[PDB]
Amino acid sequence: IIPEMRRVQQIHFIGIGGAGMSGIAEILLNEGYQISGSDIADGVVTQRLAQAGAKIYIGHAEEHIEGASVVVVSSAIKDDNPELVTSKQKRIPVIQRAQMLAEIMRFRHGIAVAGTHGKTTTTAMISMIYTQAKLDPTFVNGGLVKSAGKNAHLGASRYLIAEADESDASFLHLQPMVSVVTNMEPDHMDTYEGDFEKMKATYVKFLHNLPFYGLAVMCADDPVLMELVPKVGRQVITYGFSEQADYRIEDYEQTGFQGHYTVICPNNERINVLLNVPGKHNALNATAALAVAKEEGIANEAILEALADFQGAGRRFDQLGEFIRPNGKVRLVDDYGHHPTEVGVTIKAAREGWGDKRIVMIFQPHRYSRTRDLFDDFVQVLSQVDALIMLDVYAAGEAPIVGADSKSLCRSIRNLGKVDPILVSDTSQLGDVLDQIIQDGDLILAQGAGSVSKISRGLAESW
Ligand SMILES: CC(=O)N[C@H]1[C@@H](OP(=O)(O)OP(=O)(O)OC[C@H]2O[C@@H](n3ccc(=O)[nH]c3=O)[C@H](O)[C@@H]2O)O[C@H](CO)[C@@H](O)[C@@H]1O[C@H](C)C(=O)N[C@@H](C)C(=O)O
Ligand SMILES: Nc1ncnc2c1ncn2[C@@H]1O[C@H](COP(=O)(O)OP(=O)(O)NP(=O)(O)O)[C@@H](O)[C@H]1O
Ligand SMILES: [Mn+2]
Ligand SMILES: [Mn+2]
Repeated sequence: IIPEMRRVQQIHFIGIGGAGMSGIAEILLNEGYQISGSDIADGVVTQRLAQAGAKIYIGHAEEHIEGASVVVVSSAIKDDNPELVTSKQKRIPVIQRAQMLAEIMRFRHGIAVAGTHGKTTTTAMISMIYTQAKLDPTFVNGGLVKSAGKNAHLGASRYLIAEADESDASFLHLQPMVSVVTNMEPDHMDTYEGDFEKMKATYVKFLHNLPFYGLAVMCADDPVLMELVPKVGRQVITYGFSEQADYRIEDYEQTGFQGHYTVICPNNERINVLLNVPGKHNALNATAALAVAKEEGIANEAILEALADFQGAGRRFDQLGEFIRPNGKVRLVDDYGHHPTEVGVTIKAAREGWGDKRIVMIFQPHRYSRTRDLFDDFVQVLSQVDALIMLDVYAAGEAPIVGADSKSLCRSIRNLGKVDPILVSDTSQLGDVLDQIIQDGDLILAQGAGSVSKISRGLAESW
């Protein structure tokens, strides 16, 4: 094996239950490091880590860092966190989540997946292709890979597939061999001082982390990405529906919640793809995945097998089941989409699978900052469903911003006159409210990045 990180005996994670944090912790646990961590919440993730031998503390206290050789910190952690403050006082190395991810990547063949939307999905897809190819990859995904039942896996090969978060610009730590950029739209704009040009510059800097011989795989259908190509200074391979795409998608058809399409490769090789998840957005994600795999020299059959049986990522167009309600049989689908674009493509994918029956949405806005920044776009997109239940903003640690709450969204949606939303501030009433507005054959989308998935789970179990 590769020698242990020098003098690193115990790695302490502040926010260890995190989607990215937990996977990093699990990789290192399985490499033989002592793992400790704290989290304000105990759930399936922390329980799994504890059962595997991680020392897990619920709630934060300065004593929890005892023994730590290094402290890894989620960007969710406040500056005045007692563990964080004490670590700095005691001069224990304190590093970002992504810096520890970078260390996992350092001596590996890193395939980093960046972009505004679809990172978790694309990472899961590449992970499954490489697994299918018998390449035994390590992966660290920012979400549950359904065919793994977990977010991360330690393989014995040198491959690492990893999701690369731009939200705090922390992906600049990463030194990959191949970098995917799925798309670029304004999100997390506070980090970039509301300046989209600073986000662009940051992604260019990220791509400049590639070695001179490294590969950037970028969506041809994104005009921002295409504008940036001259700045990359590394080989760029593109994918998408665009006539100019190196890996070009043609003849896309969605049947039910499966996609069918052809991909045309740079050497004019034609590959007929069956994708086990719906929507053109997922065809894009899967073509990023196919492009990476083809450029790596992976055979078609492995790519196609993995895509045809792709079970998805948790919470990403995730079918929870069918339920017989007093007013009809309904389908409950959970989706992580939290940016207007994501909500949009999800609605469209649902429409192309359902057809005659209604799309009912339970939407929980994530962040006041995001609601403020993209208010008008949310109003437009949320008006495209047939029935809309609005939940209160999931604060995600943010103080309320005036005019950027669910009541304000409801008022503005109501003004458009396409749908009349019902605000459900008391989620214990959600079941009763739904049952009143449910019709036979409804597809219910539980939509958002916050506690909406927990709420939909509790709703599904009660049903
Ligand atoms: C804050 C941030 O940078 N989070 C990104 C990061 O995930 P990470 O593993 O650091 O944590 P996380 O999944 O956000 O969860 C934070 C964890 O810290 C815990 N927590 C939070 C505050 C605190 O004071 N103490 C504490 O212990 C929470 O209980 C939770 O278990 O890397 C992941 C992979 O790249 C990203 O998916 C993830 O986005 C989160 C999930 C997110 O909510 N993203 C969007 C929707 C957003 O914040 O707007
Ligand atoms: N290529 C895409 N373009 C636009 N929306 C997408 C795309 N792929 C997926 N989505 C939508 O975005 C949601 C989140 O997808 P996901 O793969 O988790 O993106 P992400 O980039 O990992 N998000 P995040 O880590 O929170 O910044 C999905 O549930 C879909 O609603
Ligand atoms: Mn993600
Ligand atoms: Mn994001």
